[PDB]
Amino acid sequence: MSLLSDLCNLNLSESTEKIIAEYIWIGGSGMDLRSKARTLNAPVSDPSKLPQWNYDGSSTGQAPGEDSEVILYPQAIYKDPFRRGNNILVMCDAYTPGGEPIPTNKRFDAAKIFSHPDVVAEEPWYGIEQEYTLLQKEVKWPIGWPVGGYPGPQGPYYCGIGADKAFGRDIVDAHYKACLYAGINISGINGEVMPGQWEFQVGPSVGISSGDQLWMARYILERITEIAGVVVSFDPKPIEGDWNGAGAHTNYSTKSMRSDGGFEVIKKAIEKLGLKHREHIAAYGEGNERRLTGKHETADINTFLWGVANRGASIRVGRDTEKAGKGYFEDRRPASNMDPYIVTSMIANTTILWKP
Amino acid sequence: MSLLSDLCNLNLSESTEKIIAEYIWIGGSGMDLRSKARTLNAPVSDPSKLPQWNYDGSSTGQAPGEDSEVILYPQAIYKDPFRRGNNILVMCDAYTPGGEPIPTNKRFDAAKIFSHPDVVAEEPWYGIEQEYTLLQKEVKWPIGWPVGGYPGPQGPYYCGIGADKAFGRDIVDAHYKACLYAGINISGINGEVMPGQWEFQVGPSVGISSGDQLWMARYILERITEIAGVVVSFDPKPIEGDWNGAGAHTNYSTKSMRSDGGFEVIKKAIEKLGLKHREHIAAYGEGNERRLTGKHETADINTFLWGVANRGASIRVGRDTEKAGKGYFEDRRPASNMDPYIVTSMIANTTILWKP
Amino acid sequence: MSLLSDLCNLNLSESTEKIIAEYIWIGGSGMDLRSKARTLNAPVSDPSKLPQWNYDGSSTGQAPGEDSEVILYPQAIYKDPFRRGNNILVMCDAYTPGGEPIPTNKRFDAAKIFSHPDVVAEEPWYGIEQEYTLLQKEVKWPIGWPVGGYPGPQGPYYCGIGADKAFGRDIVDAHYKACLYAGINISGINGEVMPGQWEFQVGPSVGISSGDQLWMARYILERITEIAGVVVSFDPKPIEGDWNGAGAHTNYSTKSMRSDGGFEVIKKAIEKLGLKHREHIAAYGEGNERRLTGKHETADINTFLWGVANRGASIRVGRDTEKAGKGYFEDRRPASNMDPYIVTSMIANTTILWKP
Amino acid sequence: MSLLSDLCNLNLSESTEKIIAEYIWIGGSGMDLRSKARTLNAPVSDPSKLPQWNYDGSSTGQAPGEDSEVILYPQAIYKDPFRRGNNILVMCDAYTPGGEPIPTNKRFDAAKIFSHPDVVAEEPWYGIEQEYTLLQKEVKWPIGWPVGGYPGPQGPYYCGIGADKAFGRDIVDAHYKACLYAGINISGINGEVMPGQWEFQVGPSVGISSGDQLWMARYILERITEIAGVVVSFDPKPIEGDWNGAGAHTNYSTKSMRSDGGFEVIKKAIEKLGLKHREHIAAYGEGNERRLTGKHETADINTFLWGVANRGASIRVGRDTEKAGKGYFEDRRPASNMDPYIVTSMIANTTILWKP
Amino acid sequence: MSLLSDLCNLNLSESTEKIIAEYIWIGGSGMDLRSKARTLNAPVSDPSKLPQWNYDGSSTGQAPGEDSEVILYPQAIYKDPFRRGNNILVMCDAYTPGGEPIPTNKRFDAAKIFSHPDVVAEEPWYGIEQEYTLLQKEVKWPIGWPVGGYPGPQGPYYCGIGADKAFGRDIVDAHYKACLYAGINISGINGEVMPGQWEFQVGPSVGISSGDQLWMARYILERITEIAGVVVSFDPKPIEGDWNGAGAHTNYSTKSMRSDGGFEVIKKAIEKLGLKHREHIAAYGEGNERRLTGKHETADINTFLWGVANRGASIRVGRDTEKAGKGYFEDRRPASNMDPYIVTSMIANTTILWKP
Repeated sequence: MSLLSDLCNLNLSESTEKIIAEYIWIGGSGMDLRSKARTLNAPVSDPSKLPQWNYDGSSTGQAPGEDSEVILYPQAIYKDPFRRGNNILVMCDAYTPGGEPIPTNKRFDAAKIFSHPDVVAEEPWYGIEQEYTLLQKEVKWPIGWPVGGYPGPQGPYYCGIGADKAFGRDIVDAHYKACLYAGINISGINGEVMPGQWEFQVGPSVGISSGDQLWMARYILERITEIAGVVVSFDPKPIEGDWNGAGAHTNYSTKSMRSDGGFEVIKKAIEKLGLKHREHIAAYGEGNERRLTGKHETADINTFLWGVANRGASIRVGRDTEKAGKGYFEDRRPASNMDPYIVTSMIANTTILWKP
Repeated sequence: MSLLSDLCNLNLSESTEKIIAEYIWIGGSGMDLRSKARTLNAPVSDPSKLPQWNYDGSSTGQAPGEDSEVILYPQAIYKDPFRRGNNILVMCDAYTPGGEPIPTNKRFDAAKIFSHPDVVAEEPWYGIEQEYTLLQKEVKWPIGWPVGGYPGPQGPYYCGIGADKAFGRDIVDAHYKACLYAGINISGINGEVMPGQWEFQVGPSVGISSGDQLWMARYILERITEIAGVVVSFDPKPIEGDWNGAGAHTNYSTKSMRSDGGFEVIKKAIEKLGLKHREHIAAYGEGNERRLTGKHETADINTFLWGVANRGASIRVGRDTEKAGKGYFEDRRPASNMDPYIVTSMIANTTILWKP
Repeated sequence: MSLLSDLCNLNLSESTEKIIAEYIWIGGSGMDLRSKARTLNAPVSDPSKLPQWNYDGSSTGQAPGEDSEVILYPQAIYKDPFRRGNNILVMCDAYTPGGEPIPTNKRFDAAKIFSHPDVVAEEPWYGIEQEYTLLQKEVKWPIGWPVGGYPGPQGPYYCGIGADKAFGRDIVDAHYKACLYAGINISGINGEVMPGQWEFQVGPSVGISSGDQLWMARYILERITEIAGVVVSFDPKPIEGDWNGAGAHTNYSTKSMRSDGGFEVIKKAIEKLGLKHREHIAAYGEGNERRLTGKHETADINTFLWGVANRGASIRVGRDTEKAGKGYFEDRRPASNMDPYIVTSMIANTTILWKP
Repeated sequence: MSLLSDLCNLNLSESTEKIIAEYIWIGGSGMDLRSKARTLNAPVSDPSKLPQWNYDGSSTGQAPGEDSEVILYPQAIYKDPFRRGNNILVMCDAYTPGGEPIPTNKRFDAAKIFSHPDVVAEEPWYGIEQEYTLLQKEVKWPIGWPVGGYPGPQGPYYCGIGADKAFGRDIVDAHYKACLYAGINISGINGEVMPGQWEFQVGPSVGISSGDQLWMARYILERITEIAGVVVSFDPKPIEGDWNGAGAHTNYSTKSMRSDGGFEVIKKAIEKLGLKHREHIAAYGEGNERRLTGKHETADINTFLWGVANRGASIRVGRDTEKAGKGYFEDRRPASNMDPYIVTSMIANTTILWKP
Repeated sequence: MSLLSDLCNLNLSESTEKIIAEYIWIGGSGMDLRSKARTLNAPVSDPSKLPQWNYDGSSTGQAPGEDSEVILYPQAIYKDPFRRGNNILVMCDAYTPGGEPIPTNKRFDAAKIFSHPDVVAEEPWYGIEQEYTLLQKEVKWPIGWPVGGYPGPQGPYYCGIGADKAFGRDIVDAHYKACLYAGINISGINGEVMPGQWEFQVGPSVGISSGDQLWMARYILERITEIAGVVVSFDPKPIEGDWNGAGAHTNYSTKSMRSDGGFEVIKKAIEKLGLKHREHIAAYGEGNERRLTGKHETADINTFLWGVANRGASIRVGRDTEKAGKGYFEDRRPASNMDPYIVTSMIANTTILWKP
């Protein structure tokens, strides 16, 4: 189209020297994201030089009814894909005046854990595999499904090509381009054994940058999906039928594990993480009850078991690590609406800081 | 349109230096193709430097067993038409951990038979004439045909121009441009006697590059018709009533045939191929019995006829070849869903290595 | 639409040196045109340095059922408007193995008669005024025309501007641009009395080349209207009723007539044309029985007339020719589906060779 | 619908005794019909008492320039299916002012022929089998034909049954019941091989009654299909190609042919009919040339063939009729757009008055 | 609408005592029917009193080339549900001119078998159940069937109620009432597991009457669904996949089995049926092998299984029947496209005449 499309893609440095910095903060329910733009004066490149901002804490649902002002802090800056130029995107944190973070921040303790000398001397690496569903505008069925109906049986959809196999690859391709342009270290994408569903894998990020990049990628996906004209649901089981349930896996790797002869280290880490499976399964995301039932390459909710090749194992280890004696292992417990901060912090703490 | 079309065509070489590389492997049923992308780090030009992957063996219906990982070996690299820049497309063949090919690979034997000193001394040339149908998204009739109805009788459609003659020349022209840009040695296109059917002829490739290029061209066509929202079927008889049945032909040549007085060579090779007619029929296509019936310039399923201008002959030789004493002969047996690897290997073996 | 529009418009000179030469030959019924593309290795500029193709002579209906191969010879090369670059369009004439022109060739005798020393010493000039109707895709009424209805009385449409007067000036303007770009020596366009109808004038093309010019212009028009989405019919009476009938006229000129004392020469030529009239009126086109009736500025089938100003005269002379000699005369006998080769050949032959 | 039906079927006899009479006369073309109604004070039963009434002949193209008045002579009385009650349908003949028939009357001569003492003393019987095609309102395709296409080949369409096999049998049933009600001798109905073409047999009414009843049945049919919203065309070849046409089988038999052993009289009658085949065909109606070629169980216009059980013969005699030695025979040559008056009158003239 | 239906339900007997005879005969395929109508002069009740009539067998594809005439023999008189009054539907058998039956008759042999003194002295009754699917008119999916998809898994569809559970039950109910009215012994109806599939039990009629009534019920059903704009296919497996198909259960019981100690007699009859089951399967109908694979409550083609409460056996005997020691048994092996004449006559033959 050409209506309103000339003004949106208008060069910024031609006239003035002003950029705009959209502000992103975690919403009230813990999963929704909110954003509101604000002009700047000079193109900034240091996240510590940005000015703090605020929003109404009683409209979203993060503050009581006596004092709604919620001070925000800027954390990271990423290049704006939807308006290019020198515009930036920032990730912010919700705090109350007086320096106390809101109960629904989840990044204060994450940064506290990851500022420890041990973790900064170990620098763990995390790779997250996110799975999301694309739903229609109104009916709220996945796109491509007939209204009140279902497509053919699953199996000829995984990494499919052509029509009737991939529904809406434009959104995912645009997402890939935008995250490669912004600065997020994305790795690759593929289909999933459910039609409409997809998946993108975030690369080996260090520290809390994993959570930062995952959140920014979720924001980019939501904006691109809004541009297209559909909605995205991150819940673990979008459809209650007999289809794949969305989830997430977390690659784990520290310096000692991938240095030399790390098989014993990964093994001991498996027992360490299995010791406290209770709180870990309780703190990986609401809605995991309908995902982990015993079907569709999933384990059971109240059991812990690990293997080397079985796809039903809650935690598995790549056979390449066994070949070489060093590598990683896959944590297949987290659901598709998890908070990367808490999961990453719990894994790092239970692995490197806990002394039984 | 401008809905996300600006983001898809974004030059990634201006900001970053990384490229992406889609992976293509032969599916489970033998005809389906699957793809999933990844991000490399440097623009590669040697196929031997690429890293290997795997995929879910129990999702494509070729699971070796408990260990579902299916290692993939990159073979050839082609420039990406749908993303331009330094993006590439690669062709991969399936394998199992342990160095053995998957049962539905059919490329291991082809490579091991085309690495023979004799065949590399003779360097056969193959020209493949693939013909496909374009059929609608929903009712599965060919595009242009009325729903539950038929257009005028065949005859005014062959190489037709204008509306009511060519149904979707845009898609085929885009395919031709993309194949010429990628690196495939495509020769030309033309219509066939049916509304919707078409044809593209692949040029004189050498060795297993014939199968590589044919498979990559099929992938490119399928992606393009996915962009256009149309499904493509390669089966020999898309419509069973009266119309022309799709198939394929295989030009063949070696050094002796096109250099010396090779009329005797080509004729004796024709009897050689006629001696092994049984498994050659059995190994050209699933569903070929609906094509070869005795009508529409097709041979029968129980005879082997070769001549000079017999339109129904299973094999014919070029008249310029006979007049000049050197050239090629045309194999009209293969169907439209063939595997180029097996047909190429069988022809080469039966004509240069197999002896009475 | 931005779908598939990026791939179609690509600059192949950026990556390779290959071009695309599309072959055009006169079909079986005499009026249909057929095409199929190929890939030349290097750009060419001499029409005598091209390879010869063939096609299935039994599919079109132009060759017998024994040896369907139909050798084609390239004649002229024109720049491709629909893909630009170094791509070319070639005009080809059919034949049979053995060098014998097909019964429906009609260009062999044209070239033979125009290679005569007298003709090449006289260099006749022909200007052709072709008029065509644009029909809808399905109903087969003209465009901008109610189904089962009529727009209104004629008179406000001739050279009309604005809506309700010109139905599809976009297609004709595109045709004008493409013909000026290709190499055709087109002169001008205008509307015609009945709505939907149009007219373009090919102007002063010397020698046999007039047939090539007009045929390539027809091909360009038909491809352009295929792109638009409507069909075009060249029959003399597209719609039966009280409406203007389509046709054609042929300007004629030779060195003697446009030299000093040319009025006597043109009068002698008109008398000669009147003397040999039966085969002329039987060879100008199939469909004159509905055009030449006696109405709408048209002569009668059973008469021959000449004049300077009468609109119903079968032939006439331009006024400036009468005033100041030189000039030409307009042959108003040919219909709208004529073969230019035979018409120009007989006109030149009757003018310069036959004696009473 | 709910309204415009209560007062369209309202009963008038309950209030008064005024009836409605529709006067029917043939237009100038000779293939369509005209009708207009006139109130009568009291109900009538015999056509003799109905007074004559005039109509404008200028618009019908049957009147001289000065005096444009035409007089009608009521002939037959039939009841009205669209008004019920005592309302009547009456057939009329156009007469010049002065006691002479209109040139396009075609019934005065028939009445003179049939009123001859020998003709009435022979009591002829006539049976006609007319066929028609139901076609749409705008696109002029037959009902059920996919627009811009053709349905399946000949097959389950000749007197077929079921959805997608027989189109619009409700109109045929409506005609059958209405013509049984009105007073028209209808024998039976059955579909035709072309999808959308039907047929109804008119009973063995005697003399001028056969023509009168057939004209009235055609009037009722075209009124019914006007009500339904479908145009009916009785042309012998509504659709040209590989589909059957429409004809009439005028079965002839007088008192002698069904009383004694007329097995040797039927052949004499056939020969008498065939003595003047040329003008006999010429007196049948336009469109006869495109149907009689030999295919679709038809005969040849320029040859006279007679047989026993061959559909290729112009005249055919049933096996039971020839076995019994008495009965009738089938006259297949008359066209479906004939004038029944002329056909029956001239057949009677040939049979009883004309001599070899 | 109100019009075009008032005169489709008129009282023809009000004016004249003419009745309408609907002649019915099987086409050449053996799975569809044909219809023809004619006016009789007086109402009849005895089928033998109805005169013979002929149809053109060339289009039917079951007539000799020289003599296309085919003679019909009325068999059974059933009252009309679409015209009411005294109008009748009659089932007819096609006879060649000469006495010998049509090759595709299947009724003369059945009549000879059933007219044998032993068969009529045993007075068998047959119970036949048939199942069918209600397909759409353009896309060949069932009714209520989400296009481009499938409905929920097999759930509340077997004789279910409510919207979105039972589709198009109005057609089935109208068929039930119409078959009760016409004179066909129909027992009951219920839904089927596949959404849109139904069935109706035909009551225990005698011998040839069972086949005649089944044919007439199929005729009436297809007429009704033609009125409703829905096509009906009695295929053994209309849709391939994880959905149930359609079959035919024949309930056979003669005097001996129904009386006294019939358990041993029915067991002996079952063994007699199983002795030569190969031609039994061969003489039921095409498409049986797709339906008979083992799943969806059926036996295997190559294996003969019998039992009492096992649905996997080709023969099932009710618990009450065996408890009482007398009754019938169910033959699940017939296909949904069977010929009732052949099945009934063959069952009677193998029961009473054919010996081991």
